[PDB]
Formats: sequence, C-alpha cells, structure tokens
Amino acid sequence: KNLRIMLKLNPYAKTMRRNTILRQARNHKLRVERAAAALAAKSD
Amino acid sequence: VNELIYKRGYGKINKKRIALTDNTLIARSLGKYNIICMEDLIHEIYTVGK
Amino acid sequence: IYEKAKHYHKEYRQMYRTEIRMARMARKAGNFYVPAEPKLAFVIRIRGIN
Amino acid sequence: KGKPHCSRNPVLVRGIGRYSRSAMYSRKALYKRKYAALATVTKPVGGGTRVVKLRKMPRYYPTEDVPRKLLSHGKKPFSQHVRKLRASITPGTILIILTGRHRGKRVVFLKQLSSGLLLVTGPLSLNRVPLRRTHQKFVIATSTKIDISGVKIPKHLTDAYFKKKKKYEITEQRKVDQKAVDSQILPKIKAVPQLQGYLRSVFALTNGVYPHKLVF
Amino acid sequence: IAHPKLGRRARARIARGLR
RNA sequence: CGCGGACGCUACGCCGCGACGAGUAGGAGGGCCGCUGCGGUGAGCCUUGAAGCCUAGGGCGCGGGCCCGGGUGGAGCCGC
RNA sequence: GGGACGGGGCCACGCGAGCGCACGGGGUCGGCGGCGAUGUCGGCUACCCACCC
RNA sequence: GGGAGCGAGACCCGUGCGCCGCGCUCUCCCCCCUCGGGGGGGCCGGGCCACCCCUCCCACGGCGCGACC
RNA sequence: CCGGCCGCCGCCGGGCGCAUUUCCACCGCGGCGGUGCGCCGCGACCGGCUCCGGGACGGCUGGGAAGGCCCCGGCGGGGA
Ligand SMILES: [Mg+2]
Ligand SMILES: [Mg+2]
Ligand SMILES: [Mg+2]
Ligand SMILES: [Mg+2]
Repeated sequence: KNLRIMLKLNPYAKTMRRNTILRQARNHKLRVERAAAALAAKSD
Repeated sequence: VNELIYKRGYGKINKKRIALTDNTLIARSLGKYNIICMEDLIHEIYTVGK
Repeated sequence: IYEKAKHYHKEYRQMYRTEIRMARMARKAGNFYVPAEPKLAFVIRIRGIN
Repeated sequence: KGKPHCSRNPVLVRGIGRYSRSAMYSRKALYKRKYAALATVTKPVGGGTRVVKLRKMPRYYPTEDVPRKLLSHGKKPFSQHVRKLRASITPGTILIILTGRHRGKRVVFLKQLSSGLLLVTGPLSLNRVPLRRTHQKFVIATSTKIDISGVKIPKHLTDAYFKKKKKYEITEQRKVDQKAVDSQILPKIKAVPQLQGYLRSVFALTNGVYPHKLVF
Repeated sequence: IAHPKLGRRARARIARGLR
C-alpha cells in the first residue's frame, strides 16, 4: 500500500510503476479512437 | 514470492526474529555471497542459485 | 541496486517468453514441447500438533 | 534573488512525477549552471553605566520536571489541513437539515467555508431560517438545484462572523445581509412552480416509507 | 566502484569532475 | 563581548531486543504475607484515649493480606 | 551508410552555498459546544431486587 | 513508546523540524495566460531503440544433398 | 596519612555607591513554552490493521481448430 518504503528497498520500482501507467493510459485513447473510427464507418 | 517476502518476510539474526526494513540487514549476514539486497535474494529463490 | 534490478527485469521477460516459443515452433511441425520439471515447491502444513 | 519559477515537472499521481531525472537534467539545463568555489545590553544612568542581561535566569525551580517528547512528521494543526466536499453538493442545491432546533427544514445551500462548515441560508420569509452555518455530515442532499451565478455575495462574511463571542439580541447586520441576499435569491425560487410551499414544509417519516427504498 | 578499498580514486576523479 | 549546560547509577541497580506460558503425585526457588518471643535500633507512638472487637465508610495488592476514617472500649503497643 | 524532412527513453551528459513540500526511524489539533447549589453532576467496587447465558 | 538533534567553530555559545530514502524551486535567461499575486512553455549536445537497406557470430527446429562411422 | 608564607578563584560582614539597578504586590479574559479538565459530549486530516465495492489496460490458447454475426458470401457436387 505504501510507496516510499518500496523506494527505500528498491528504487527501480519507481520507473516500473511510471510505466504500466503511461501504457494503461495510452491504450485507452488508442481504443476509443477505434470505436470512433468505426462508428463513423457504421452509418455508411 | 513478492507478496511473501515484502509482507510476511522476517529475518533470523542471532537466533532472534528481526524484520526486513533495509538492505543492510541482509548485507551483514549475506555479504559473503554477493547478495546485497532483496532482489538478488529473489532471483536466487526463483531461479535457484548455488 | 537499481542496476542489478533492471538487469533482472530483462531476464524474466526472456525466461517467460522462451518457454512459449518452443511450443509454437513445435506446433508448426506437429511435435510436442514438454517443458522441464520445476525446481521449487511451496509447502504448507494444515493439520495439528495433536 | 532571482524569480521563483514554477515546478518544472507536473504531477502524475500523488507522489510520482511524470519526468525522470534525465529528461529533468536537460529540462533544467543543468549543463550550464556549474558551481565551483545581543544578550549583553548596556545602559546609561543619569555611579557609572550598567550592563543589563536579556532573558535572565530563573528564581524558582519546581521539584521535578517532565522530559521532552519525540518528533513525528505528519501532524498538522487544524488550520493547515485539506478541505473536501462530497460529490453531489453544488452551490444552489436543496438540502434537508436534520439536527438543530431547525429539525427537518428544506433549505438552500450557498457555499463551502474555509473551515469546512456550510453556509445554509433559508429564505427567512418562508422557512424562518436565516444565514446559518451547518455541517456537511448532517445534511441530506435533495437532488433539486437552482441557478446561483448571478449573485453578489458579500466578502466580509466568514467563520469569524458566525463564531461565538463568550440573554441575546440580534445585531442589525444580520438583518442587513439576510435581507440583501434574500432579495436576490428569492425571485429565482419564486419563478419555479410549486416551490415556495415546498421549501416550507417539513420532512417526516410515516408507515410505508423506508429510506433505502425512495431515492432522494 | 562499490567496495571502498579499490574505487576510492574513482570517486576521487568523480569529485574532480563534479565541480 | 556574557559566566551559562534536564533526568540518572539502592551495580543484589536501571534500560532495550526476541521467542514462549496446560499440568496431578512429586521437586525447587522468591515471599516489603502472617503469629509468639530475644539481642540491636527508631531522641517511635500512648488516659487531648493503646490492644481488642464492630461496620450499607473510603482505597491499594495477581494474591497471602494490610492501611485509613467513623463507633464502642479503658492501659499498655508497633515498624525496620 | 541513412535511406536526402527524423516521436519516445537512457541514475548518460575527496568540503558548492541557502530555502520548502513530504504515503518518510509507533498521534496531533497552534479545533469547538451546551450543563451546573436544596436539586442536581460524578463513584467501576461494597448492599438488596429483576433478566439474558 | 517519549533528550533521535542538527550548526557554528576555539576568529563563536545560538537554537529545539531532526536521520535514512523521494524532488520543489534559487545562485543563467526569453516567451505566454489569469488582476504584486497565481499558472505554464522552453534554454543543447551525444549515444540507442523505432523506420526503410545491406549484414556477419551464436542457440534451437525441420526439409534436401554428400561423406566416414 | 599535614603547618606557614606565597599566587589565582569564590563566598560572608560592615562600609561608600543613592538611579534607565534587583524579587519584592497586584493590575493585562496579553507573547511563548510546559501540565491539564468540574462534568457531558462532537468533529477534522495522517499512520497501522482489515472487510467489501466501482472503473480501466494487457498475456496464453489447435498463434482461443473455438463457435457465432454482417444476399444461401460466390460458383459446383451430392444427401435425408
Ligand atoms: Mg485428533
Ligand atoms: Mg504453566
Ligand atoms: Mg455485615
Ligand atoms: Mg484497669
């Protein structure tokens, strides 16, 4: 639950938890722009 | 293995039971094996080293 | 300690993917890939002292 | 000297910055900022001159002292906290006050104070409830809003205004700011149909009413 | 660089590049 | 330039860290629990009221038990 | 060698000085409001009585 | 649970927010939005990995050919 | 298990010193630090420990043979 203990034992967990956030927030924009690129391909 | 070392993982220093809040508690009793942190002890357990 | 951790984070990807790749190439032909028997077990007691 | 610039990286989560210390080095431009290298007080006398002492030694010790205490890190006094809301409460909603001597009147919200408590002002012509502080915990939020952004709230009213001093008598400024807000709020709620008797009546339970069944 | 006996000159020359 | 800096350590003491605690017959240790008496000692207390009893009075101790206030009583008593 | 304008990540790039936030070697408020003299506020224990087990 | 300090330095005697780990600005400069106060963009180089392309060395499969066994 | 001269330091008495000097005693619902309540109560964030809930991304698969949707998808051959 805590962070600045995990950093105290293992400081790389910083740059392993900064990732898996900018991926789990970059795929959601590349997903909604799918459902949009395809809902304008549905009215056709 | 992570959620057993980080949470319920206590040491054994001089027939006692002292927890793990720093690397220097490992590096006293395991300095003769190039084990100086927790993530080396985990590479050892997961892949079983010498 | 930060560098000894990043090297291991690379070696665990390589040790998980390469135990898939030998079964995909062994299904291209039609043989089978038996993985090696594991080297670590976790033993829990459940019954009493009496 | 030098102006205080804002913090260069933004905040991604509570605690974690979005930039590492490498893109922050080149962002800071740490390539071109190399760095290399009382108690005695005299006085005259109208003898001689006398040297007085500041903060002089005591004249009476007790028979026993108590020791110093340790230092924690994350304990703040009350005026230095964070302030929160709920999700549903906005300025202009309708509340159901519960626990005062104004038990169960349907009232109207204005704003959130700096200390935490709410500024709940009923129209005094309807519900006999003036500008009056209540607390966020004890208030049920009726989902029925009005517009508020066309008001001019005064700037002298705060917690220092409602805070207790020590019979009683009403100051004439309570009568002023009550009339001044109510003469701007009231045409908004009068122009909505069936509301001046709604704010008026009281909430009460009865047989065949369970609170976990009706939504409000 | 880690153990203090050998890499003392290495942290020396780093102290005589950091200023 | 100024005349300033808590507590402690009865060492048979004080303070800190770990695991543990069932128990007959039976074994051992600590008892500032207790009774009756003697050497020592409290410049002890006492007819302006001692022992002893009584108590819906006030409290402490794990406990053995003790201490206090309020009533009767009338001449010797206790702690280390 | 670019392929002739290329987006994101690298703890790469023997006395430096001052200030502040802090999921950081076991809790603080530098926050408040009503009740109190012949009728009421406190007293777990010790006395009588009722009830659940 | 309750005296863990830091910082001056024998040129000065203060003060009771202090370790370990995280990063904010300041000791350099320009530009933007919101009436001095807040919020931001930047400050410049090297190497990799993404793209086309030539490309060696190794590990593991499977086919084909050839030799000794 | 010590006498006197000697030097430095400190205190005590009686002196001069007599006012921008020290506590003498209050007054001020003051400034800081320390300890707390007569009683009954309430709220705020931070930590440890826990029970649940709500969103969102990604891997494997007979590279889900998967199955199934979008003129009988298009042409042919057969069947009950
Ligand atoms: Mg059994
Ligand atoms: Mg036992
Ligand atoms: Mg009795
Ligand atoms: Mg007699």
